[PDB]
Amino acid sequence: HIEGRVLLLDVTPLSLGIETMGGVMTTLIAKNTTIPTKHSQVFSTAEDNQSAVTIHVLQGERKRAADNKSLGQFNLDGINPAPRGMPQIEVTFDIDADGILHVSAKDKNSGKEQKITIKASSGLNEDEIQKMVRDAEANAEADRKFEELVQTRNQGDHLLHSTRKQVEEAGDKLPADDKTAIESALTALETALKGEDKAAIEAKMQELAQVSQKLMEIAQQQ
Amino acid sequence: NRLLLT
Repeated sequence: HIEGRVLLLDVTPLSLGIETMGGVMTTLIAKNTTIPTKHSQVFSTAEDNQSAVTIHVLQGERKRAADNKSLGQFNLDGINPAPRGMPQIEVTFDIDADGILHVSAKDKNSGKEQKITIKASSGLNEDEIQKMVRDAEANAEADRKFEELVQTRNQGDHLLHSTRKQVEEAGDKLPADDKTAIESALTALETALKGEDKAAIEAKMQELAQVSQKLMEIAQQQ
Repeated sequence: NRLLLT
């Protein structure tokens, strides 16, 4: 009983995640998480009828996908045509006790799944990790502003898309005054989204919602 | 659900 083996733990030193709409990294495993570990999140499609999604696996602490370490990329396709947001692409990052990162994307509606396996770097990589941590600390402000702009644009894009769906469904029951007001606000929001002014995007989202209440009633009344 | 592109 005198002899024994030394107990160690593997920890991820940098967040792990995938690229999502807007070129942003979305984290599935937090920095400083002990191995083994398994995390999953559900994602969906960005357009109606989209038949595939790209899963681009990233490691690092920056907000722009391009500024993190690319670990791998694969597609899940054969997604049958559906409205945006209907597919349920569950993406699971599972790192086993051997440091192997297993990435799965499965459409839970259909059971269709694709996978990749990413091996761990053979030690030592202290300088690489340090350089990535430093790079994120130096740019923490700029990255934060990028992330907030992307989030804002994606929210405006969400409001734009579901409001348009509700107009289309409202059809001729939408009075012309309302139709014109909403359509005009849709255009103004669409223009704000091309900007870099978060306040202006939020202002146009609020103006759109303010003129969309008759619409929501009809939408609610089939 | 965040969104993914092709």
